[PDB]
Amino acid sequence: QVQLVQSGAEVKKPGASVRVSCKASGYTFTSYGISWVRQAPGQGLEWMGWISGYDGNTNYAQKLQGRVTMTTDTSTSTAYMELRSLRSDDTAVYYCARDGPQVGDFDWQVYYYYGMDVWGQGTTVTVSSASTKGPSVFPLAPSSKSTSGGTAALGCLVKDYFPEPVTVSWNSGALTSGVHTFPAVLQSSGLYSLSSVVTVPSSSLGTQTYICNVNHKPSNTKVDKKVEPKSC
Amino acid sequence: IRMTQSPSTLSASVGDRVTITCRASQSINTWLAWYQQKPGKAPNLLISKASSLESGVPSRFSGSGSGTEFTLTISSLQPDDFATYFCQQYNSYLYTFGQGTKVEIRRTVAAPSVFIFPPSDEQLKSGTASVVCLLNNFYPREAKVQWKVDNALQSGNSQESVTEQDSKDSTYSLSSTLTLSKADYEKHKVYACEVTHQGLSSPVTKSFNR
Amino acid sequence: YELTQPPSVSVAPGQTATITCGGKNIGSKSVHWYQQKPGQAPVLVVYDDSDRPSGIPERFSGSNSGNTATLTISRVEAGDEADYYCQVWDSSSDHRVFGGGTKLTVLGQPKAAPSVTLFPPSSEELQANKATLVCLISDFYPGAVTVAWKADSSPVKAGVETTTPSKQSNNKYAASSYLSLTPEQWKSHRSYSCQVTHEGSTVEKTVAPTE
Amino acid sequence: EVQLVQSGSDLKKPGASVKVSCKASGYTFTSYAMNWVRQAPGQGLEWVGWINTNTGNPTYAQGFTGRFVFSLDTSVSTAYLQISSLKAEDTAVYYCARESPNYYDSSGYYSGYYFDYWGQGTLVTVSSASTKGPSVFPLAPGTAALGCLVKDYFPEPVTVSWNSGALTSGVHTFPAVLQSSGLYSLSSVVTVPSSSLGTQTYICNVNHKPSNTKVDKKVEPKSC
Amino acid sequence: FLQYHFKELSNYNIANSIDILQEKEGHLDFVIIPHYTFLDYYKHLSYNSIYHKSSTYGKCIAVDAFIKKINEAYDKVKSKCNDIKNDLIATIKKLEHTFKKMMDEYNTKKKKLIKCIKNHENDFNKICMDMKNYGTNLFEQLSCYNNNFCNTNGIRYHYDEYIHKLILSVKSKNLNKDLSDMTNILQQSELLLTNLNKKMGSYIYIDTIKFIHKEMKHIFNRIEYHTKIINDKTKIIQDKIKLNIWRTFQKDELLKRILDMSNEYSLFITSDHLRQMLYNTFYSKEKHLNNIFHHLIYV
Repeated sequence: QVQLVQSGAEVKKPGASVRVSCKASGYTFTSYGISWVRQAPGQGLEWMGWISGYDGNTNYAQKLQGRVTMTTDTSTSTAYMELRSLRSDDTAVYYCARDGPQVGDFDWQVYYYYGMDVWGQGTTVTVSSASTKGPSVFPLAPSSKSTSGGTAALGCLVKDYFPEPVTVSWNSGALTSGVHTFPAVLQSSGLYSLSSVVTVPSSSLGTQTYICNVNHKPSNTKVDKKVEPKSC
Repeated sequence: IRMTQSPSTLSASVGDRVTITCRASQSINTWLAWYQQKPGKAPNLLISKASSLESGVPSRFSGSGSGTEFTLTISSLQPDDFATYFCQQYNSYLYTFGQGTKVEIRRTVAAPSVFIFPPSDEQLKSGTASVVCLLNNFYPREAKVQWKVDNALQSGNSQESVTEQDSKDSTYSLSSTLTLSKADYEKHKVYACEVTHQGLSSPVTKSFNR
Repeated sequence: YELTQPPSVSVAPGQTATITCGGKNIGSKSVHWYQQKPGQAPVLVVYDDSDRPSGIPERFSGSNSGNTATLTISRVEAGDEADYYCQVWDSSSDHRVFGGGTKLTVLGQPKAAPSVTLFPPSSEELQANKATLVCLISDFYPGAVTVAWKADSSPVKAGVETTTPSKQSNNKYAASSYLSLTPEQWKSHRSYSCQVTHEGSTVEKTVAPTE
Repeated sequence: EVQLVQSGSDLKKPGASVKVSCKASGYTFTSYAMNWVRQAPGQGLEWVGWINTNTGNPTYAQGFTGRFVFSLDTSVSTAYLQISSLKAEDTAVYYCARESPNYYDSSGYYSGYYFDYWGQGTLVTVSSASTKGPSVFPLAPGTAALGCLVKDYFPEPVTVSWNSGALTSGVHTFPAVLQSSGLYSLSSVVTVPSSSLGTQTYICNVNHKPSNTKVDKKVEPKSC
Repeated sequence: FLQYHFKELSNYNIANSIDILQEKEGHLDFVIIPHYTFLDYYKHLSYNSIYHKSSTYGKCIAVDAFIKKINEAYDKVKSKCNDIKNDLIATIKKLEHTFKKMMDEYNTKKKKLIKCIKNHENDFNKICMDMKNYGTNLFEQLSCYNNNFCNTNGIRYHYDEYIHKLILSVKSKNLNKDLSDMTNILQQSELLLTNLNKKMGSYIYIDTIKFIHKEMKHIFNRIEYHTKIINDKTKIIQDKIKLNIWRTFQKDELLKRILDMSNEYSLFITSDHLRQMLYNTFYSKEKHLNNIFHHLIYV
């Protein structure tokens, strides 16, 4: 039972610096290293750097050289990672992994070939200029072009909120079956927007009422908007 | 230093033998790690060096390769294995990762239930207009959505998002959002979205009038 | 203005600790350095570029080499374990600017295995229809212990509140983990365990709903 | 000698206002500038601003203007910092530091804008959570250990003495845990000799001052 | 290519001897001695390999990292038996404080524990094999500056920093005295039990004392076995290191010497480690005999 427990998520304005802690546990941290790999939203894994618990040595990626610093505190066996002068392309999820103590050592590393085995849950870092804003909830009413027999679709538009994420719920009666919530997509404004829809048999439309439950914890915003059909 | 996988979005079923290749730009000797990552989760180490899959890894994973190319084999796919796989280089301290191989469950080929939604009255008051074209319940993921305002093609003003996969019927759902100002929304009347899918004999057009 | 400081610095007692303060054109700014011991107020230790206040020991050296200020503490004692901040004045904004700060850690201590003492719920608590299991992990070094609970060897995750190890009087660390159960859940199992893993060595203690 | 003695810790609900005092002694109060620096629990020092102790003119850092007011009571050599419309973010240790002399330059180089003497720091705690008394339970036991569990209390600090003080060597009072509930819990354990069962009545005295809670609990082994 | 003497781990001719250790009341652990020695032998091989030449001295903590991860993996397989292991612990707990049903419970759980170890043989074997492949890879890549005059600094260093201390620790202890004092304790418990199990009839205690005494004689036998090995290997080791320390060897002779030394150490470390562990369990069960015998007051 060995684990790395990282610091809470961060929301930082561009230019500021951020420190991400990775506290290791139940192993001999002094004779092991720690790497850092970040994952932009929607993309792959990009290596950041490595830092040992023996030498206190470091290897930083050329693309990040000078802007990143990462030290180790073997008394609490915690590994830190400070990325200064944050920019929009730094918005990503940051991960720390237990590595070999001499990675970019003078010669060979045929003494520990195991890759990065133990890792951390990750720390989401959001580099955005936008201010904390609650979402605007607009209804997606079922009409005659979105009705095609005994199958009718309806939903909600959760637009212009920052940061994320949001939660959707249709009063817990239909959220058990046929709920299709789309992941957020960041707009050029720097505010997120997403749509969440549900599909119900057309017969229910006239008797069953559909109200919308949206929750945005960062702004403590909770919205209840009714989704009723429009006479068109 | 330049890692390049083979398939980006593979589609296999439970029991199949799955093989993913990982090619490189330069020479690596035996140092290529393989990792498994389910969306929304931290990665997990699978294999290191040649085929030394660290303890606790299903005894059905395997790695063969040396030089510029390698392969990751799953002898018989299990439901847990449906995730995305990555390869890593470590000949030199400057680690590099592959583009990733997402493994999807291949089900039947079903067409998308297309619905269109005009901007709500509340949004129209706020000086904004977002028109959503929803494609619901289909397979494969590959679907083409084109927007036309007064029969004219639009480009750049629309954003797409997709549900990864449904838990029960294991189909995709897609949302295409066309955003324009209220001022220019009133300058047009007919709004339509054309959907082309591998299991739609002819393109489906869903439209409405302002 | 950003003053860029390394988050932590660990040193061998008797050797010298070097804390860097980077910043745009810092060579021109007169940098100050403060010492802040746990739960205490900061104390000016280096004031001018390399000037030392009255009562600050000669070990504390301060410098302004190129684009980076360096606070060097020679022949490091255990008492030097603290957070250190650098501080400049910005002629543009008339603002005093503090650095990120650096934790200085005296690394001179030996491996100390945790001492685990697990307590079951009391009569009073079960009389109040509640059950709390208390795991007390003390005298361990270094600072990190992994706590995993078990119920008849089955892992328990829901209801674990575990502190972060706080350094003790004797310099070893102490952590306290709590598992909350209902009297029903407590009596529904043969035994509950508290497993504490430190430097790849697992210390175990088990408690049973005895009668 | 120069000494900056501040006011005691404070807990207020969001929206309320605080006024932290700073009594200065051993120096000509109006002859030296007074600064205010803040610090959240687990972060760096934040310069809030400074005040001229002769004119009373304050200078605030970016964004620190509006809800923060520096004032003086030169008669009793005391500097104040008033925070109105409190927010949870304002929960922090606030220091008052004396500013040693300074020397400006046409090119901006200087003699120092350093704080030679500081205050002990006054903690401000902003939390809508209400103050609750603690439930104390006895933890019945080559040695034996017996303790006291203090659960569901807020805020700090919660103390514990054994046998009304007579018992102070051998007592490890563990730090509090902040639970998902937002309330604190801590335990105190005393290492007891193998054959000290039935000698002195082990009584733990728990005092939670913020709620005027005083609980004396006898710790005796399980009757059965 | 060398003649390693720890080579097979899947040669069913020699039984995989499992040691049970109950250092503290209510805790249990096991060691598969073949695996312990195997793993240790390749730990000495790896270290003697990196210490032979000065250029590789520093790489020590990377070997430490590997060995630790290997150990971490072996423990993961041992924990796969925890269910049966814990099932046995509570059984002993009930047995030390029905006796036919109790003893049937003990026998069944103990046998299921060994059966468990048999189930995970392949997993343990892989973890040990990766360690052999490692040690052999390092040792195979061992070179000298002059193959006819190979240095012996690696052997000397490794012995001083890794093995010597244990030799002094063993010599400081009088293990033969420990065994004489243990026989004295066992003879005492038998005398007090036979004299106690003559007439006054109270079922519960008689059975518990007979059981603990049985366990204690088994643990004693294991202590005597290891102590015997420790004595043999202490003389052997001390007398051999003297001849491989201050000189030079031909490459082939140097490797023969390192192999031999590593095998000796491995057997020594194994039975030493087990000796101390069983010593703690013998006196742990003795404390329980003292308690039950003292608890025999009729008031």
